[PDB]
Amino acid sequence: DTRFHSFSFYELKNVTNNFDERPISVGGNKMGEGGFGVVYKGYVNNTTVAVKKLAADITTEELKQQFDQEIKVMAKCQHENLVELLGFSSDGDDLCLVYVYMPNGSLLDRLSCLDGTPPLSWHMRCKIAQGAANGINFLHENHHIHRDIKSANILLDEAFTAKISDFGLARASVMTSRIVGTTAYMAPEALRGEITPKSDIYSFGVVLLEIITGLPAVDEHREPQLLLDIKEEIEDEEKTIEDYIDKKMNDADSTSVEAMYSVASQCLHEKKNKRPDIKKVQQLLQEMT
Amino acid sequence: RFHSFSFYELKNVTNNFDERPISVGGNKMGEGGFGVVYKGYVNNTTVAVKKLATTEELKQQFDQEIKVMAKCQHENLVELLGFSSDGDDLCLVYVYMPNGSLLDRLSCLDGTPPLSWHMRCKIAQGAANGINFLHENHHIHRDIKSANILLDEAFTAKISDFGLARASAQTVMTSRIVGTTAYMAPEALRGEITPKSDIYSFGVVLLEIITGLPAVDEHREPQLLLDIKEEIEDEEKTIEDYIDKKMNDADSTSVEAMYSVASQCLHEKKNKRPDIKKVQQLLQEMT
Amino acid sequence: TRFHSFSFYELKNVTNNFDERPISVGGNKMGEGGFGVVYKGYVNNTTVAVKKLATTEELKQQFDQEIKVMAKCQHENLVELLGFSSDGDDLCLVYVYMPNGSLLDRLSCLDGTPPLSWHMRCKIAQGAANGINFLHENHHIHRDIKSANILLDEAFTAKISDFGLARAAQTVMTSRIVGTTAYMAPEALRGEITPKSDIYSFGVVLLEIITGLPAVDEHREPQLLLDIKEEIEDEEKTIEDYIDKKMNDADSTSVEAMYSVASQCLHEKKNKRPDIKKVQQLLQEMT
Amino acid sequence: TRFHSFSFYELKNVTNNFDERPISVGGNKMGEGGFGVVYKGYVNNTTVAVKKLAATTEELKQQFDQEIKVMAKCQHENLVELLGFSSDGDDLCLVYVYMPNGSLLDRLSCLDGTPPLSWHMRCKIAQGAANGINFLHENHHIHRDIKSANILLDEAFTAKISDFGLARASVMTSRIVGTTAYMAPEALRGEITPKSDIYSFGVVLLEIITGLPAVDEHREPQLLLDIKEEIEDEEKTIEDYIDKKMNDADSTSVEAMYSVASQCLHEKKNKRPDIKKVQQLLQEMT
Ligand SMILES: CC(C)(O)[C@H](F)CNC(=O)c1cnc(Nc2ccc3ncsc3c2)cc1NC1CC1
Ligand SMILES: CC(C)(O)[C@H](F)CNC(=O)c1cnc(Nc2ccc3ncsc3c2)cc1NC1CC1
Ligand SMILES: CC(C)(O)[C@H](F)CNC(=O)c1cnc(Nc2ccc3ncsc3c2)cc1NC1CC1
Ligand SMILES: CC(C)(O)[C@H](F)CNC(=O)c1cnc(Nc2ccc3ncsc3c2)cc1NC1CC1
Repeated sequence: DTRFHSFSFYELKNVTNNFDERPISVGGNKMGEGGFGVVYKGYVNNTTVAVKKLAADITTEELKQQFDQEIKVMAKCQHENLVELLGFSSDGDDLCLVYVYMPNGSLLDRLSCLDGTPPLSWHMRCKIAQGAANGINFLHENHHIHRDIKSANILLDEAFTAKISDFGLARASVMTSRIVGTTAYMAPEALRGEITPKSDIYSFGVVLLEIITGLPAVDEHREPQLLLDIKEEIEDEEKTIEDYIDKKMNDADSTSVEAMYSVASQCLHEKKNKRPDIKKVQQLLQEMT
Repeated sequence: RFHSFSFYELKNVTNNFDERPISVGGNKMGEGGFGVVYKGYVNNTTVAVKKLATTEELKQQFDQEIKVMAKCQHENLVELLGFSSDGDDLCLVYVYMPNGSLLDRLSCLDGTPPLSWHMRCKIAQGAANGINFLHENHHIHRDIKSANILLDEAFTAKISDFGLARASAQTVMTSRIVGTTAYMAPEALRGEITPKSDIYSFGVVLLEIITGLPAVDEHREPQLLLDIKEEIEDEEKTIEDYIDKKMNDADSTSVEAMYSVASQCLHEKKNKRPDIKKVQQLLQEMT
Repeated sequence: TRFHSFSFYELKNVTNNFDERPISVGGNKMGEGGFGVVYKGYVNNTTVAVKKLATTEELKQQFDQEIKVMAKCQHENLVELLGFSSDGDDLCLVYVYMPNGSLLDRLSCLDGTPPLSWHMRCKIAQGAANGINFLHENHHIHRDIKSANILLDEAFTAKISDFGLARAAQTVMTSRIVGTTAYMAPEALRGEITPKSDIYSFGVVLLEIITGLPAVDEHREPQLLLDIKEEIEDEEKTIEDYIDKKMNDADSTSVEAMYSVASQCLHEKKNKRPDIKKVQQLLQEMT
Repeated sequence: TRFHSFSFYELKNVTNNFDERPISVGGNKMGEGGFGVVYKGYVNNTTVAVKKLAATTEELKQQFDQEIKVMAKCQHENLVELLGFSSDGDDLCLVYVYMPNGSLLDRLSCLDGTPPLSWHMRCKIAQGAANGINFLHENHHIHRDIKSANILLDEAFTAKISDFGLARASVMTSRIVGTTAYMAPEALRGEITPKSDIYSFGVVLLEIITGLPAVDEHREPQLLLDIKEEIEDEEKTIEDYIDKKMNDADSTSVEAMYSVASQCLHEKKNKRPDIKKVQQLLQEMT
């Protein structure tokens, strides 16, 4: 149970060029953002870092609870397929969290080639899935449910080692009055209010589909708007997985693409008890390669 | 002017026209409605063989491609090396373009890295100079689109496909309406033939370059890239909202100067459109 | 007697009959020393490391010493013994599989692993220090501290390994001199047995961590990493000139605080060296 | 070909007044040679590399004019691109596109903690560097400074030949130039020939195979060229020198690459293969 560096908000304002909203590509500090905050590049003592400045559709005590949950899970869980918390800032109404800098950002941005990054090869997306399943396994082994498994939450280091991130919504492995997560990846029972490690498997199934097709889980200007719909089109023989494979690759083979699609379709069983456990998903991805 | 090849030579150099994609291990590199392009090797030289597939209409396009290629030679126009006319198998042999088409490079087909804003400007400028030479030599392309803008070893834009080219320099009509709907000018869709229609098709190409989106996508809202121009005109969206996210060097000043050229080109009214010398001047002023 | 008793034929099955091919080449061999070869194995869903040991009564004494020390000492920075196999002349030891192998191989990026960062190196060093402390607190002298013997788990937690040479601490002598020359204290090369020698070997490990260079390299000038300490002491070089270039997060303040600990550990005169609790305090003050 | 004419005061702004701190720390310095220091910069939203030339003054001016003249003629995907330059006063600057993966030298050594290149990537890099040198020899130019530090790598690890200040139109010289560790025997005594470039590329193939730089002061032997002699005299094999920092290397294509390198490193300049033959062999290897 690790202790983290306690930073003062002014130090984090200095290291992030006063939280420059300009993108890092242009010359600024902003690298990404979610509903709970904005991620900035920083330099703490020759160490390149990522500072997540938390900001408000949630309450102030709710955002504080997520900040305390992120810190509590980080203290417990340490793995190579889990991102590392370096420190934090809690002075005043400015909650900041400091992480190691991921040279390749998120799987979402790498699948979409954001900022002009080269398209991931099939072989690389295969290792990224294996890493993220090894990560999701350590969490489940240590009795934790992520509650927000998505490609934006899977980060890639210098070697492209998948490190799953965002533990503000994590639960100790029931129902809830505040339904949270990203609709495009959430399990049917999770959309109701159920909390179960089976929902994490479902969200990962949508992630395997994103990896295969290069398409994000939800696209407003796309037909169909949900990547899950494409699974129904394949099941009803209306389309095949070969028709959806990302054209931005040249090393994808049918045998391994259909083995990965098999894992994804098992993960996307609408009935929670029909889905495989994270150890079975991890076994299938290792057997695929 | 061009090497006369026999059909048997091209069947050997293209592995008997292997339909498998070059990425898999075959020869097929691309294809249109008039034929399929195959990779070939003619004595250590990599070449591209287009095997054409009305009968007399396809023969007229083969003769037009050769006739325009003999006349027009420019740095931004692709080079014809030879041809094969023996039998009912029409083949055309061109230099191998190491970077394929602008369409495939904007979509990163086969995993190629995304083009940067800087290269996208060089490509637009080159394609404008290429259209300019054609219009100067009294020719109307009639099929300007990103699939027809090829990229060499240095990413030099080289206009291709002159089977549909016409001799300019007023406005005439036709019974056989040809081209690609997603890029075609309103008057071209009606049957008019004018170099002004080429300017319109190039406006759609500048939009493809800015957004990374193909002119038509069945599974997209809106299905036509032209529709996005209307959304911007009616203040419903901006060009900044459509700029290709797969590039890190694009800036507002040059993206709005390129969008200005595209908006001028995309005039539904042909005589309001700029001439290719004015489009060429504007793209040069942008950089 | 607190570990799982395995039969030699179970371990033959779990290690693909002790496949000598490297794991990178599709086999089971992961590493090896002078006392045996380490193989990857699977005991159900748990990945394990089986060390197949290869004087006969001397090798048996090391097998019994490893098991006896492991039974007594249990710490987070000490590697865990799962089981063993003593049936016949085949002595096997089973441990938890360290996903990141040894500190030696990670500093050299063996098999293409990404270079360790200064932040990871700092935790590794503190962990190795915390591990040695538990051993010295429980009155044990490792006698073989080196980077090959510092293993790294799924989180890069340093786990000290190889206790076959461990002794039950005061200054005694031996007629059988054991250890690795490149790390051994002057008195330990002479036959002395003292926990002060372990501090010296750890000083060489701190130098390996700082520079990325192994303690001895035949094809290097100087062949001994210890020589580099003399060059720094005589102002002929600085520690900044030796810092591993395969890191981007190394800072002078911490690198000189770690070098200070290493310099204190590398005293030729054993009684001038700090105790493991003082080394542990200094590495805990560095960060 | 015309490049953008920058003023020295303009490039000073884009490079944070030529910050000597390394980019890893938070500064602008990315690398440096004997003829100048490379700085990261931003020209609009374009990330650039500004090479500020520094010491022979008329010799340094001749190299600046030679770099620009060759860049004007030669444009290829495996050749680095000149964006602009600054010649006002005694401060010659050259502006290029920013290479996200720096140089082949720094990637083979994992400078700044980059992951080791895999055998598959090392192969594509060798092929790219062969095609780039092929375009140069096709356009009648001799690089005269082929080395891994001068082979740059973009976002996709596309290799690009850089540094054309020493380039010649395809004789002897009174000013002998280049890097000793890669230079052909004839090049060390003034001869100027495109076969010397093939020799320097042979040393580059050896760097790619072993992960070792051509010259290391703190290494035995200090010259990578010596290791070729040890292999020729059966004293060592290429398997004994293959970079341990890769897990995807196989003996068959590693000995095929060593064959190309051994052919390039010939005693007799006329016995070495032409760049089209080297390019053919590197394509047959994969
Ligand atoms: C390719 C490119 C632009 O160089 C690279 F992507 C830049 N690096 C990053 O974008 C990028 C770098 N480091 C990150 N670190 C990090 C680690 C853990 C964590 N947990 C919660 S927030 C968070 C952030 C995230 C990044 N991107 C994420 C999208 C925000
Ligand atoms: C990136 C990659 C795969 O190496 C490269 F893209 C392969 N090259 C090509 O695809 C590709 C290569 N050469 C081409 N040459 C060419 C030149 C003129 C011409 N006029 C009419 S057809 C035609 C074809 C076209 C290519 N692609 C176009 C689709 C046909
Ligand atoms: C990076 C990569 C290839 O995943 C990693 F290197 C694999 N891990 C291992 O090789 C590796 C994995 N587990 C080990 N476990 C272990 C635990 C205790 C112990 N006590 C005496 S021997 C011994 C071995 C050692 C490893 N390597 C050591 C060299 C033998
Ligand atoms: C991996 C890391 C640190 O991100 C990357 F390496 C940073 N980029 C660069 O270092 C780096 C980036 N761009 C470069 N561009 C470039 C292009 C052509 C050219 N012709 C003469 S000098 C010169 C420089 C060189 C770089 N590095 C070379 C050592 C100077």
